[PDB]
Amino acid sequence: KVPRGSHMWVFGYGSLIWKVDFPYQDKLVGYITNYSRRFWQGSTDHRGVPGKPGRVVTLVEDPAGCVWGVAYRLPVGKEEEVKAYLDFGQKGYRTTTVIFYPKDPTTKPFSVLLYIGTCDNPDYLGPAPLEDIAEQIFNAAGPSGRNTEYLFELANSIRNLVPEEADEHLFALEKLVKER
Repeated sequence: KVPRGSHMWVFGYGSLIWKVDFPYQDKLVGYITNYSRRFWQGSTDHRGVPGKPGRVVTLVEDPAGCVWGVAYRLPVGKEEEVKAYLDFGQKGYRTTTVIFYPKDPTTKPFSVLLYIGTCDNPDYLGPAPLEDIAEQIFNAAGPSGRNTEYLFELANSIRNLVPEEADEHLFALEKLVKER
């Protein structure tokens, strides 16, 4: 099309795939490499509560990893302001820039903003057997709804975008909770 004077894309890997409250003027299905998506982050403000946390996704460095999701272009001339809105909502998350590979075989890979949760983050739980993650999810609910709803919306979304092979961790957990 016609060149724009500015560009900023943010990569969505969690709830951003099905729910965005910020404005965007394009979105593309694709993946990033060198990270894996893990249910190793506590939720005490959305999908659980203090004393009974939920498990939501967090990205971990994984050289052989990939994360399928959605990149969202921030509105041209409004990228910095919209970034700020994201940056001051991040209970914190660090930012980096990674190559995003569009699912489409017509659009070239490009640099996207990536929000990464820290080990320094107080809600971080860390790894746990998948049986124990699914139990937690089944039982957890927060101010934004059941932890189960989160997992099923993420699983349904990624399934609508790519085969299930695209994320074994997610689909083990999903089909896992489904057992209840």
